[PDB]
Amino acid sequence: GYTYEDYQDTAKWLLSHTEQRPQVAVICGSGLGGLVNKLTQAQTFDYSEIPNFPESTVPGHAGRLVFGILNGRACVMMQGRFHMYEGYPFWKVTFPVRVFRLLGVETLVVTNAAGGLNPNFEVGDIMLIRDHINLPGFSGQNPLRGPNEERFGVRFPAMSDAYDRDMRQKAHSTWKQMGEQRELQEGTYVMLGGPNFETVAECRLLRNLGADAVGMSTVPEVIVARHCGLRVFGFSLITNKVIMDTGKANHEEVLEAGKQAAQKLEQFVSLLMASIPV
Ligand SMILES: Nc1nc2ncn(CCNC(CO)CO)c2c(=O)[nH]1
Ligand SMILES: [Mg+2]
Ligand SMILES: [Zn+2]
Repeated sequence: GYTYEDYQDTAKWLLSHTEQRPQVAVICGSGLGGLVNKLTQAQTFDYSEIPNFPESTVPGHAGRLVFGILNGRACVMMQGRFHMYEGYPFWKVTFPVRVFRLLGVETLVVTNAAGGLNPNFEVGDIMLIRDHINLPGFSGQNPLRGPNEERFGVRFPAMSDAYDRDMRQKAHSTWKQMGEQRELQEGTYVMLGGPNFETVAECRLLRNLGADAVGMSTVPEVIVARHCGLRVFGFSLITNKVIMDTGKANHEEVLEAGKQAAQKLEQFVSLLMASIPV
């Protein structure tokens, strides 16, 4: 797909169009775009004006790259992301992650809306991603497939420690300072292709494999991020309890859930920003 140079050119283009030099990158999922307000000294670029960038076609994804200061911390946010079901191969879905590494970003925060498989989860819950299950990877659909680019990372990167332990600990401390009634959930995220929603037999199956939440994104990004050395932290906004007995999922409802949790996710991410090291 892309050559090392391609990533370089896009990085140089961003560096020369804004004075902002982000240390952290945040990828906002479906209905999580609101995080971009409260960003101060913001600078926005539409994905379409940035050389080599893909386009967001899904409802709820603005398709804008936003630079700014969040809580005394310089960062860059993807208001909208890319999904495999849209038609993009993983090397396109993850293009932004390598660009961020080339800008000097050290930490990546991934976020998404997902279905809750763990029966103890409630709509509106926030689940820290402690680990993931990459179903597409089982069959070979992987962003690292093909010749390896030594300049980014190694041929066989390990994924067992993908989700930084210290940041997860910090997220737990930050949450207690918020005095929330609900406790911070934590679990395994499983990714499948989409775009259709799962059947009851599929959900039972996912749950029995040890999954706590299901979605159609994020995993490709974490993989590429770990491959090029970025520290990674992530969470799912539980948008609905999945049906396990023989209603029905719809995107509008997931977006609605995102609006309702806006105040909560915004303060949570703001506070969290003051806890990133380096
Ligand atoms: N039952 C269920 N609830 C969900 N909430 C979000 N997603 C992730 C899929 N996200 C799509 C449509 O919301 C847009 O990226 C899901 C899902 O796959 N299943
Ligand atoms: Mg400015
Ligand atoms: Zn210009």
